Amino acid sequence: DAVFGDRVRRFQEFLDTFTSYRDSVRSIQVYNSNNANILPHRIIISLDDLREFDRSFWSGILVEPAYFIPPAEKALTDLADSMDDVPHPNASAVSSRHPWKLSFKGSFGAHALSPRTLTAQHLNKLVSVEGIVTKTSLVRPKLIRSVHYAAKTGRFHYRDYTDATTTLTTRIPTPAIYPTEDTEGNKLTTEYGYSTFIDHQRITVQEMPEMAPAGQLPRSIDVILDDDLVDKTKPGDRVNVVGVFKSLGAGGMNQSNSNTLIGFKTLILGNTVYPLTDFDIRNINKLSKKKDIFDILSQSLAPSIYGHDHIKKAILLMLMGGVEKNLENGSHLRGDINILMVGDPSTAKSQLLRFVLNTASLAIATTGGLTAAVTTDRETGERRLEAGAMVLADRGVVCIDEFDKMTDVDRVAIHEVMEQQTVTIAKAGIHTTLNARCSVIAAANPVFGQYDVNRDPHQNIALPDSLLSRFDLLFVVTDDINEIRDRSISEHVLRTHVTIPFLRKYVQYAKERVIPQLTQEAINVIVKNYTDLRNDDNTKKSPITARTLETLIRLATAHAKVRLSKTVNKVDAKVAANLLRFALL
Amino acid sequence: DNTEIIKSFKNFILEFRLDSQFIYRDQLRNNILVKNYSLTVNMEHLIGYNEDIYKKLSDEPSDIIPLFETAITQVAKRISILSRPTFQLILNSNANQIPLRDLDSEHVSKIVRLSGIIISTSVLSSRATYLSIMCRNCRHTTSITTVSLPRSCLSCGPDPYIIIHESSKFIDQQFLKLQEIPELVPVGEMPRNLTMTCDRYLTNKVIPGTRVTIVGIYSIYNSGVAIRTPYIKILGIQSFTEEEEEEFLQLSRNPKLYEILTNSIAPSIFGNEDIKKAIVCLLMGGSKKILPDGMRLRGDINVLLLGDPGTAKSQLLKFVEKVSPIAVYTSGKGSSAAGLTASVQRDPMTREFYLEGGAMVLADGGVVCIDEFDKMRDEDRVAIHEAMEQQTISIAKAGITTVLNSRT
Amino acid sequence: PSIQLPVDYNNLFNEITDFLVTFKQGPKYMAMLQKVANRELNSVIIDLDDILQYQNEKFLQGTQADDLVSAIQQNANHFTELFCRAIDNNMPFPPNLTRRYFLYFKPLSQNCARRYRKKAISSKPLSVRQIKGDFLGQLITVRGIITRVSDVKPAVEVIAYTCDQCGYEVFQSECTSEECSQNQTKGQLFMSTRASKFSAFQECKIQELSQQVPVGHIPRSLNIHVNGT
Ligand SMILES: Nc1ncnc2c1ncn2[C@@H]1O[C@H](COP(=O)(O)OP(=O)(O)O)[C@@H](O)[C@H]1O
Ligand SMILES: [Zn+2]
Ligand SMILES: [Zn+2]
Repeated sequence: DAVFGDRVRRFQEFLDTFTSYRDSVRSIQVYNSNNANILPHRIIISLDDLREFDRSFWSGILVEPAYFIPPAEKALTDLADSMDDVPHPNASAVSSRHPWKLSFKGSFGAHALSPRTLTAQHLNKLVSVEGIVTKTSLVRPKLIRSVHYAAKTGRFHYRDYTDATTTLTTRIPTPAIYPTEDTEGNKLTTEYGYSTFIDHQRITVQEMPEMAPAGQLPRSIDVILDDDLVDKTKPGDRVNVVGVFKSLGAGGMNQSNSNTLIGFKTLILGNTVYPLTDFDIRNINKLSKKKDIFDILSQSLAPSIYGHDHIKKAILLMLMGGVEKNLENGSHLRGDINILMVGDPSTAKSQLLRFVLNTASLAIATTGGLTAAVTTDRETGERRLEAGAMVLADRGVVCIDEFDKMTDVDRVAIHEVMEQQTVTIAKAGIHTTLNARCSVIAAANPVFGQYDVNRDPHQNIALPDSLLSRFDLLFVVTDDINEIRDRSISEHVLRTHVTIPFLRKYVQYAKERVIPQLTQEAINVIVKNYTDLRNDDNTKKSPITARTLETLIRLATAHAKVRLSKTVNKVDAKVAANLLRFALL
Repeated sequence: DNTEIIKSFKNFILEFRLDSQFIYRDQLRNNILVKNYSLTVNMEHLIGYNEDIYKKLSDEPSDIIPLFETAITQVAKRISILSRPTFQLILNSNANQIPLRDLDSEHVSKIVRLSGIIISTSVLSSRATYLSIMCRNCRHTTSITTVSLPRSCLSCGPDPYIIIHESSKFIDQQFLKLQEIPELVPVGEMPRNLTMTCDRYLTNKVIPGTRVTIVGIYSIYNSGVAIRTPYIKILGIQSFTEEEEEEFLQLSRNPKLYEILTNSIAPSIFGNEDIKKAIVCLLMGGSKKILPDGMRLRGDINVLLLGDPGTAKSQLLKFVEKVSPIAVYTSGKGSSAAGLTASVQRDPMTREFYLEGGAMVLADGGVVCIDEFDKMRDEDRVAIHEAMEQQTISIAKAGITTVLNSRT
Repeated sequence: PSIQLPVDYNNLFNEITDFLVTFKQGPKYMAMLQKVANRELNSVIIDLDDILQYQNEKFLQGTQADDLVSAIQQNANHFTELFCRAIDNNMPFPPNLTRRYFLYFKPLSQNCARRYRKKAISSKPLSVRQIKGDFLGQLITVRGIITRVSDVKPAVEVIAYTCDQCGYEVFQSECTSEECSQNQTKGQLFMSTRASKFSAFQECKIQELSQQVPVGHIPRSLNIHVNGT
């Protein structure tokens, strides 16, 4: 109709009045011509610019996409096809026939929704949905335009097709298969090389648990993606997706089918996918030179816990971490540090773990699929692996609660994670190796509930010694009551009846830019302390092995990172030795 | 004829006055300003305003409630035009409620009032409310507002019309399961369940375990020779005498109230004063508090009787189950985690999977009595740990995960 | 609706005939067709390197030439039938229903393409993940590891019948021959299994190797169908 052409010309005027779009289109065209990889035929439209250009057209796109978006697509495709002559001898007949797709950015107005807030009132509108990608379907190509040759007539033919998903407006569907005869009735010669196909995939978006109330099942909605968006995401991705929420089929309206339970099927036609200072650095570097900066940073950690300075120091050093190395023989050296907590259950382990999980930027909570060696199947039957916490926490930290309750399979899997920082997957038809370079912090509790302070955790918790030896530091806490100190710490609870934003930047910068190496200063200290510990036959929390020396080196490197020094010094080794002696007592 | 009914509704909305104010007109105007297309009509005002339309509604509401919807929509649109979608009818009433067990084949299509506890709720479903259709043979278009598509064109062959999706409107609907209070169920009987349906603004207002008061229409639908499944069109959900208040205040004013109540707990048993007072404290229960971080302090008091056999320990629980207004009694041996706690089960009436509450979910806001607690399985105990300490139940079954609260 | 394309099958078929007649090893493919006519060989293999060499020879001689290799690569489904048609008329009931020989194309070699200053994108050993929808109907070379092979299965191309009323052989319940169409009485058809065109068929699946998989992904697979010799 004439309105379609009017809106096509209106979108052409929009494109011309802001040359910042069609100049990017020209740059894409030039880049594609130079490569005779190809950039996609997609541009992003600012919703505010469209609002300030034509309020009616922008409101139509938001509220009545079926009558406004296809004109805009036609206008953009015409502008792209008319801006150059396409002098390609053969590519002009195939590659130039792909329509151009639109994307939107800016303020969405009231169309900022979640899979729970998304309701039937929002149907037939362009809306933006925030959620998590639970799973993705299998990718298949889809026929768009068929080209064929009529040998008997000596000239070619073509045919187009429509589908309820790709067509925003309800055009007449075309269920016809690839034609064998044309209007002239002569048998057709198939031209696959000049036919057009577009890939397609379906994904499911579910509301984030961060806002989900209890007592109800989670809300999910399906999104359709095509062409360049077909394989851009993976399951478990936080995503902000803009698309047209559209219904399909019929809810028993045909024949009688008067069942009350039957409802109409709905989904979203996705078109845009958004997967989810120097002053501070200089202040960090200046603060690093103060003698008390380490203690200040330790006291900033865990403000809800009184005392436990050594545990806070260990947490800070573990966050700082060591330095990995590579050798000419192909060997690799572990740098990260692990911490284990033991003692009575409710005593301060939960609070410290909560602080660590909330403070760290890449902290993942675990408790008794962490092995990342299990497959999840799609609706069509095919299956894909799902990521595990030990693998996702690469270059991060793992927080474990009720570590004693984990299974033996988890233990035998985490042995390699803690030792070689890798995971060796060996299953029926699936074999792969994944990096697991993650720091581990865990809490465990005795069976009796009350820790026997006279004995090691090897009898209080009875975990395997090989598993325990993979933790660089161990701490035991138990509520040994001193009435005045308990009163002082519990007055804050009774009242209920360095800033963290800067500290996180401090840790980030220190781990990002500082890579300390060893120095002759620490060599003699390490050798002497290790020899003394070996010579010390008195009872200790754990025997002295080379893993203790590795822990000493890692702690020295972490302390150097706290000092942001690229070369270790004697003070780092002394602090590491003092901390290790404290942990062993 | 129905124009008189519409005019009467228009008067009852615009011109009815109570407390020297146009309460209905003002509340509808406030809803329009809030943009809530629903009107809460009180039946007690309707009976006092006009008895004939009340008789018609009570006897044959089948045409009255379409008239209600259209009249309210028209009046609200007039009010919006004066100040600057189909409005939903909501009914509030206080008349006597018929017992669920007394529902029969005589109350068909009659508006009734009920009370009970919600045990299961379904997911939302989208239902059509306004359609525009086109003939595939000749592209003739028309609009349609159980509904079925026309068999012949108005201008084409049988069933020529197809639905224009981008020019139609749809609404939400939810399916609910109601059952009578187990405290009102004599022993030897399973409480009767009842299917209820709500749409638009009445959806998602309740969760399993919620005790509600219902105003709705008793009706049946086809899903046994001729066993047609009954279902309720929800119209309104709500969830002591002055002399009783004075009597209980005097009871509170009694200088020996605590000892009187202590003796009142199982007077047919001797001694055991300490456990009697502890059970009294359990019956009253603690006070809820909320941390500034959003966590809730469990106010329930949980007591373990751990004495020698034959010390009236079972009799105390059996007496509390009589006394507590909300009480559930079950043996440890005859129960399971899927039965004590919530579970996901498929509803055969609507052919959909439903989240269904358990025994402890039913005891929300009350007391549960359990015996032979040492004889239940450890998984059940693990679930009971969550129920006791977090007042929540975590469900991970089939391919769905959810968390449901239980203040038991 | 009618459209126009620069492809001309008349020139391509004439070039195919000229290449068959002229390309020396006598001509190689003429010798192959002589061996087939001698009933020594069951299948014919077409080498795209020979076609490219002939095209380059025509280019250096200054004669007319069209990129026949690219045309075959783009629409191999029809060019296989074109080569079969050329052989059926140049080798020393509808013919296609009675043919029992097979034809296949072998890919270009990278050294040959680089030697003739051309890019052989189709023969590049790409993985199954990199095959987009644009390659549908195109002759491509895939590098991978086979993970599943099915045993030989029957695959009838044309089902044969015989009619008692007329005795004609019918190829695809009621006889469609001219004699029975003209006559009021029709002989019921029965499946002549021994006359049906059986073809040897196996189902094969190829999968990406470990070094081809992206980070954290699963190696994808593709279905390979093998027919004939
Ligand atoms: N102080 C008491 N006064 C009256 N009856 C008592 C008392 N103590 C026990 N009984 C009797 O004991 C019985 C309850 O025993 P019960 O607690 O059920 O046994 P068990 O502890 O094995 O469950 C009742 O019949 C009750 O009459
Ligand atoms: Zn018609
Ligand atoms: Zn015959």
